[PDB]
Amino acid sequence: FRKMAFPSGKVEGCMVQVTCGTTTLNGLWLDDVVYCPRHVICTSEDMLNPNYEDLLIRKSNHNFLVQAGNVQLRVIGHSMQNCVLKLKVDTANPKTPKYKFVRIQPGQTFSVLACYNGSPSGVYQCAMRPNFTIKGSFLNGSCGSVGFNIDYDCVSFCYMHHMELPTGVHAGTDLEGNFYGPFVDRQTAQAAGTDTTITVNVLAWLYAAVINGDRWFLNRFTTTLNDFNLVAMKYNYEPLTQDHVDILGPLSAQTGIAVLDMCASLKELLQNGMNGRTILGSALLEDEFTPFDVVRQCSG
Amino acid sequence: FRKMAFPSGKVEGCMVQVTCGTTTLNGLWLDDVVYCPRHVICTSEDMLNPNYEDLLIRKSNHNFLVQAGNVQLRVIGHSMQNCVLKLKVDTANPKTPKYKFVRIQPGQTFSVLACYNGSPSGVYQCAMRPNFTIKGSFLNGSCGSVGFNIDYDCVSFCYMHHMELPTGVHAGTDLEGNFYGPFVDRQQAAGTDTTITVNVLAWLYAAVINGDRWFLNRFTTTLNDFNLVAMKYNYEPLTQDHVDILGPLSAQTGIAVLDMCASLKELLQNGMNGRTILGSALLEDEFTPFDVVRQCS
Ligand SMILES: *[C@@H](O)[C@H](C[C@@H]1CCNC1=O)NC(=O)[C@H](CC(C)C)NC(=O)OC[C@@H]1CCC(=O)N1Cc1ccccc1
Repeated sequence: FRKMAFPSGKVEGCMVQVTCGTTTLNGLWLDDVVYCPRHVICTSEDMLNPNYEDLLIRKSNHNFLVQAGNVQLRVIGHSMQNCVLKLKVDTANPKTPKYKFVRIQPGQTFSVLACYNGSPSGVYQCAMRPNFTIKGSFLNGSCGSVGFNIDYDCVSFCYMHHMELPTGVHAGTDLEGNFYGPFVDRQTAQAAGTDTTITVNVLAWLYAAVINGDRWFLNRFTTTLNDFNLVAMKYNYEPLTQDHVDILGPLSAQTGIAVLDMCASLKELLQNGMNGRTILGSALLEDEFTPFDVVRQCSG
Repeated sequence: FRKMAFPSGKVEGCMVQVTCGTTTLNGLWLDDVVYCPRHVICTSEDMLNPNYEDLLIRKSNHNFLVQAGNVQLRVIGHSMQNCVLKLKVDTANPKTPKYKFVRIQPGQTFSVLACYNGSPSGVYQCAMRPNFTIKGSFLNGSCGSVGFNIDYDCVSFCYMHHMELPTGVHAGTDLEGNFYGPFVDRQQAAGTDTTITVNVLAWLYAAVINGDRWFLNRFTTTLNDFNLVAMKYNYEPLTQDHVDILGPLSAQTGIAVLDMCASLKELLQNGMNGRTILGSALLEDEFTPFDVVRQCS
């Protein structure tokens, strides 16, 4: 069972390079607007306490170099929305997909297209952590890389990349420029709040392992929802809600394992460990597959 | 470290569907040729022990329905190369990238663009196991999905999907239609699998690059002595090509390949002794030397 990203071609056709001064990162070109992180306008010194409105009013359209492949796009206007800059260009992107901007919830997954100098480099699946970080793979120059889901022909953009934290996890914004989490686009070492494990996702994954013939971790027992949730919170697992239980129905039907029966299996794993065994290849309980993800991939 | 696929857009621009009767699978459209698994020409009854040569003689161009989306592509010629069908079409694919056809070695990784009815569903990284199988996520209708790597702007196609083995792993061919491994497109067991030594060594190099180097020792080994030990632990023997592709990581860390082999040999013989490497007690074997350099840089 495989962590699978959405096909990235519709997003690749939107990625451009944005340069201001000696800073280069990526931008997302939709119709005649390029979206990018606003910290592109900051210098070494600005970045410790950047007064962005004051820094932006001092910029001219020609201070922004936007390049799509070999071609330069002419910036004819700019504006700032929260932590994103919106560069109006004189050319429409003919590869603009059907799209929307969404703000995702913790526990939801999305695909990241990691880009450098406006060129796509890799694609992988991430989850919005309960503490609003993401465990990404982002190096210098990756800012402006985006995260997205696809439904039919519509790209739902949910993430734009801005920073890496001292622990090696990542933080960013939605496409309205609002950060996920308590982070700020200044050049400071920032810690996240305590992370927790996405319980509804671990349960989806356990069901996926059953669907794939792996059942060593099952047991004959059950648990109530509240008693499960007491043990969950003790182990820094998120509470499981009745909506989560409802969401897991399809995987429950399929396998004929009641949700609360799988909860009792997970409780045993938290208390007893895996004893060196592995599940779906992993020595660790995996929490970045949603129920939808498991079903979407057991469906086609 | 994450499994990271290559961006799939250049390959999405080449996917089509190929139907013969009611059997639809995926094909790859490059210039004026569509490549797909030859078993598209088989009914269920032929799938037992098909006579592909006979089946292909009974076929004509007008029996093949090739479609990009719902747009038919006219077939003007057909031929068989090993286990792939090549359909000449009357239109050169305007989205053809720079490409080549490569046959990869066990241990090498590649991106799979899983497709159904010519439409991409997902992309993910696979490693060719030493027993010439991959652990895919392939369902009915996935055949003809391809595996690839991208270098600069050149797509190297290395895999086309054909079948699922009893144990739930996957087998297929290169783009010249030669199966990886001893498999045939009929109605077979994968050889017992082994650990991909060259990738474990890449993973130890990765750990060193990140400052996790407790396992380095003061000794070395010959390649023969290491290979003989490794096989007792169900690890693949190293080839000269493996030594060579570890060269960049050896040079980045200053740790000779054979010195790293001696460190690995000690881990195998003594175990981890309760310690971890890059946070795990398990040694990862699905990241190549190129994967490591690509994520550390
Ligand atoms: C895109 O411009 C980059 C992307 C990051 C670079 C390395 N990996 C990334 O994901 N974004 C930035 O560099 C951020 C810019 C500010 C928001 C203005 N800054 C940033 O990511 O800082 C990262 C460094 C490295 C690790 C860390 O903890 N850190 C913060 C820091 C800052 C100052 C002193 C000490 C630590």
